[PDB]
Amino acid sequence: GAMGSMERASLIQKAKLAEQAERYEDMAAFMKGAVEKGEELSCEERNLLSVAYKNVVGGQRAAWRVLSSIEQKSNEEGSEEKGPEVREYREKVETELQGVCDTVLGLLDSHLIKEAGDAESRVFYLKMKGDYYRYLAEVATGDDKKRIIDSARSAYQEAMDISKKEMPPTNPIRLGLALNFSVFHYEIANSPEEAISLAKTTFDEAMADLHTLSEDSYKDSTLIMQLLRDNLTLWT
Amino acid sequence: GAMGSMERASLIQKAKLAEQAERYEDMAAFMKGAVEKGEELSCEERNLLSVAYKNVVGGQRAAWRVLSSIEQKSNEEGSEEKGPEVREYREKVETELQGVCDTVLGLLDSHLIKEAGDAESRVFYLKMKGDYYRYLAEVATGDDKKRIIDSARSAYQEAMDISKKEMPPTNPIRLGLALNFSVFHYEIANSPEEAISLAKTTFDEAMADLHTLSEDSYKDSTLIMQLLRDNLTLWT
Amino acid sequence: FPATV
Amino acid sequence: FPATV
Ligand SMILES: *CC(=O)NCC1CCN(C(=O)C2(Nc3ccc(Cl)cc3)CCC(F)(F)CC2)CC1
Ligand SMILES: *CC(=O)NCC1CCN(C(=O)C2(Nc3ccc(Cl)cc3)CCC(F)(F)CC2)CC1
Ligand SMILES: [Mg+2]
Ligand SMILES: [Mg+2]
Ligand SMILES: [Mg+2]
Ligand SMILES: [Mg+2]
Ligand SMILES: [Mg+2]
Ligand SMILES: [Mg+2]
Repeated sequence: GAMGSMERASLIQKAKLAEQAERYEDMAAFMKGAVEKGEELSCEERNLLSVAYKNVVGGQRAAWRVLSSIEQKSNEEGSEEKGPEVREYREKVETELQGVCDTVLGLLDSHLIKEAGDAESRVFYLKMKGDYYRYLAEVATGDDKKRIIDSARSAYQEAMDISKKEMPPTNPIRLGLALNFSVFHYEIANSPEEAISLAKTTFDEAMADLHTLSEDSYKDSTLIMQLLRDNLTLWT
Repeated sequence: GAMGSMERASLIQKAKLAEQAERYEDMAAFMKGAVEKGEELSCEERNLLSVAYKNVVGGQRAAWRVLSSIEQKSNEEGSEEKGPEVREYREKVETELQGVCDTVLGLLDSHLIKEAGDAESRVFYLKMKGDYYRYLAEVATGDDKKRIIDSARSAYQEAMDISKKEMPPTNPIRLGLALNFSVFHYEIANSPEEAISLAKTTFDEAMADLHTLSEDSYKDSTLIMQLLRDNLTLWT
Repeated sequence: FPATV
Repeated sequence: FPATV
């Protein structure tokens, strides 16, 4: 890999610079290089990895949605035939998105998850696995769509099981996992009731544990609680 | 080139889709492919070309400025030595920026400018030539910095000479050229008085010609006049 | 679109 | 930074 000659510490330093410059593709490439050094990632380093790829795939998803909407409109009654270009370009963006997802899943499988023994790291990585299978599911239309959905579900479920055993209900990783798994239920699994139940129960159990927290931990937990409430407001 | 197999019309269609998706790198690659078909560009197509590369280089310039500021801070008294990484990454971004500028300049030289006989096309391309030499000048520090600055100046000057002979003072291309050449004087040529004189004279001569315009042309001209006024307010 | 982190 | 088009 092109980052094989760069020191681990230099890759991490450069990922931080890339973030400051809003160069998320570079950030992701640096962090991929850092992961491929083979050492486990610290919390801060896991955050850099996640932020980089979230931003890259987030932009690809937004572009894919724009293109998919144009494509759908082209297939409506009375829409003039404009040739294969819209489908081709949506496919191009889709293929690039799938590539990024496969890259992230590959880092998780080789070998981040297997080396992650602490609850905070293992839950974080399993959440990411669920997230990137979810992005694959968003664009899946073929023989494997069910298996992709199930891969997302399974990763999220293992993360949920660990989180509930090992982390307090206010822990931001537990909260963020539940937020995203709830979205999975609503948007991917056609299970809005499960989505709403998960968001509500997670919010309420967190509320009950806030009293244990410092001011700074309270701030972290309540920010994600508000995202849960925002989704509940959207869905009810 | 990778776009050699795609129809000209398909490249243009896809550039428009890429713009809607805010995929400016793709937009630029499509438009490069379209230029390389060898036919002259329509007005709309010239706009697609310019928008694509403006957005790509604009992002690179913003990133370069972030990195350059961090680098400058690192070279201040009392700043801790952090190794070569900041310089290396600024250099990486810089080299990519220079590459994009060289690509645009190459399209202009082979063979857009030479085939452009109408004032509106020739001025537009010469303005672009000035702009991309200006971006090169922003990052230049070596033996050729003076020649790069002079290349920008010469391109802008030829564009100004044609524009003044051939276009009315409200023409948006004439206005945009003058706006940018004024910025060149202020930011690159260390000539703030020339910058201010150009902006003021351009504004005032446009003001005097607005009476000739339709409502829609008035809207176009006055938008760029306001940019001239904004710069004058910044500089005075 | 709903919130995720 | 100043306006350009
Ligand atoms: C190493 C580690 O424990 N990381 C968990 C942090 C990540 C940052 N954080 C947050 O509350 C925000 N992001 C986030 C990301 C992933 C997960 Cl699982 C939870 C939370 C920070 C940015 C944001 F946009 F505000 C969302 C929350 C604290 C926990
Ligand atoms: C083919 C042609 O004649 N193009 C000139 C148009 C370009 C769009 N335009 C504008 O007023 C804006 N952009 C612009 C770009 C380059 C030049 Cl030389 C002048 C103007 C449209 C976008 C904006 F951001 F609002 C700036 C002006 C009309 C003339
Ligand atoms: Mg080493
Ligand atoms: Mg496909
Ligand atoms: Mg349950
Ligand atoms: Mg053809
Ligand atoms: Mg250099
Ligand atoms: Mg003069």
